[PDB]
Amino acid sequence: MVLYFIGLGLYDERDITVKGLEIAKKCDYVFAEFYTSLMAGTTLGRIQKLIGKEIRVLSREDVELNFENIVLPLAKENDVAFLTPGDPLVATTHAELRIRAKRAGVESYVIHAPSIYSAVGITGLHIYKFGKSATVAYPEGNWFPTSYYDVIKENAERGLHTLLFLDIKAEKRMYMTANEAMELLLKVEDMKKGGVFTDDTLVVVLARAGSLNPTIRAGYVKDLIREDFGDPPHILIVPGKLHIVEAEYLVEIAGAPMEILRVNV
Amino acid sequence: MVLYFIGLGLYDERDITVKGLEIAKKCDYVFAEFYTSLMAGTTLGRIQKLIGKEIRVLSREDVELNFENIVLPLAKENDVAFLTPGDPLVATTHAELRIRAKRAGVESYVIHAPSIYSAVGITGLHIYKFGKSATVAYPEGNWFPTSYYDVIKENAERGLHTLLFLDIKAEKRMYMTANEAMELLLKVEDMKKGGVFTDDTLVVVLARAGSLNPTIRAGYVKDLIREDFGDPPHILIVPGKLHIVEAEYLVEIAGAPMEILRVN
Ligand SMILES: Nc1ncnc2c1ncn2[C@@H]1O[C@H](CSCC[C@H](N)C(=O)O)[C@@H](O)[C@H]1O
Repeated sequence: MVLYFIGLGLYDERDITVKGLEIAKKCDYVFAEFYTSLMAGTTLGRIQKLIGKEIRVLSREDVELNFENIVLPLAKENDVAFLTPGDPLVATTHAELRIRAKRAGVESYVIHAPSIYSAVGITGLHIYKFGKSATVAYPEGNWFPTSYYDVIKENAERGLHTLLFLDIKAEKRMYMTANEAMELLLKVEDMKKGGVFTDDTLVVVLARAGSLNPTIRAGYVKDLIREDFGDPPHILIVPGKLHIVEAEYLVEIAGAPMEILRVNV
Repeated sequence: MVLYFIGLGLYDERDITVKGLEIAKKCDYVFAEFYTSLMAGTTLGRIQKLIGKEIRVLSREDVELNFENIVLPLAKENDVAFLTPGDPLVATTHAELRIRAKRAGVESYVIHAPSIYSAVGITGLHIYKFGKSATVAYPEGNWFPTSYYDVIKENAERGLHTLLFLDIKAEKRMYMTANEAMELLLKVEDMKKGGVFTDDTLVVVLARAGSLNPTIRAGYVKDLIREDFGDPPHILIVPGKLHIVEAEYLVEIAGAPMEILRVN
C-alpha cells in the first residue's frame, strides 16, 4: 500500500543510502528510470546485484504518460520502489508524480540521496552564492535557445554563481561536453554581445562527482575550451565574483591559475 | 594515510550512503562534528554502532582552530574519517579544511550525503528556480542581523524562490524554528518596510527532511507563524513566482490555500 521514491545518488551503485537500500530490498516491486540522467559509474546489472531485485526500467513516456497505469496499480496491494538517479523530486517533473499517487489514493514516501545540486559544493564555491540554474541545450532547425545565457548574466550581475546542466540524450547515450558547452556559449555571446561569456570568463568544470576521483578543474575559457575533462556527464559552472576563500580553493584543489586571485576576487 | 570527509545525511544514521558506510568502517580513526546541523532521528551511540567505531566528536573551536593539530596529524600513518550531518561541504566552511589538509601533504576525499539543499525538492518547488540562499541568524545583544531580508527581496524581484537556513547554537542545544524565523522577519519588515515579508506572504516550511514523515506545510505567514511544525531542524522558504504545478503540489501535498493556484 506504499510507494517509495528512492534516489540512487551521483555515480555508482554504492551512492544509494543505507536507508534507500534496506527499503528497496523489502519492496515487492522495483522500478527505475534513466532518462533524466545516467549512472555513469555503474551498470544496471551492478545495481540489481546490490539491491538483489529484478529492476524494471521505465521510459520517459512510461513515467510521464502511464505512471498511474504501470507503477501505482502495484502499490495498492504491494510496497513499490521507484528509483531515480540523484535525489528524488529534483527533476522538475517528478514532484507531480506524487500528486498522481495521492490522487490514486497511494501513500508515498521519499528517501533522499546525494544530488549534484549539493555535490558541486566540492568545487569550493559557497552554496548560498548559487543563483538560478539552467540547462544548455543544442540549437536545432530554426530553433536557437539562449535563455541559459540570460541566467548567467542575471546571476553573475548579482555576484551569484550559475550551475549549468549540459544537454543529455539519455536514450542515445550522448552527452554534451563541457567543451561543446563552452563553444555554444561563445557562439551565443557573439550573437547577444553582453560580455557575459568570453575567452576571459572564468569557469569551473566538474565531472564524475560522487566518484572518489572526480575531475574538478577551474580556469579561463581560452585555456579550458579544448581541455580533456574525461568522460561525461560534465557540469559547467560560471562563478560570480569570488570570495578569497573560494578562489584559494579553486587554486589549491581545482588547479586554477594564481591570476584569479587578483582578477576574480 | 588519508582523510575522508563523509556526510551522514539528513535525519538518521541510515541516510549515510553505502559508500560512506563501508569506508568509515575501514578507517583507523573517526572524527565528527554535530554543530553545523541537527540529525533529529539518531544519536552518537547508533552512529558509532552502525560504523562499528569510536567517534571522537569535535567542537567548532577544535575544528576551526585545531583541525590541522587534531585531525591531519593522524592522517599520515592512518586512514582518518571526518563525519558531519548532511553533506560535509554544503553551507559549511569545511571546504577550507581541504586546503589545510593539502598544505599538510594529506590527500582528502569527499563522500557526499543527502543535503537539505536538494531535499527542498520535496516541497514541490522546482529546484532550478531557487535563487541566492541565506541564513536567518539569532540577534546577539544589540546586534540584529538583517541581510537575509535583502536576499529574499532580490530573489523575489527575479521571481526566484529563497532558501533560508535557520540558525543553530549547538552548545546551547537551540535550533531556530521556522516560527522564530517568521517573527524575526516581520520585525525586520517593520524596520525596513520594504514590503518583502508580511502577514500575507506565502511561505513553505520543511521540518525534519529525511524522516519518513517530514512536515511539509505552505500558506500565508499570518496563519503559520503560530503553527506547530514539530521538532527541529526546520528551514523556511519564501517562494518567488509559482508555476501552476508548483502551486498544485503545495495545495495537494503541503496543504496550501487553493487561492494560490491563481499564479498571476
Ligand atoms: N533534515 C533537515 N530538515 C530541515 N532542515 C534541515 C535539515 N538538515 C539541515 N537543515 C537546515 O540547515 C541548517 C544547517 S546548514 C548545514 C547543512 C548541511 N551541510 C546539509 O548538507 O544539509 C539547519 O539549521 C536547518 O535550518
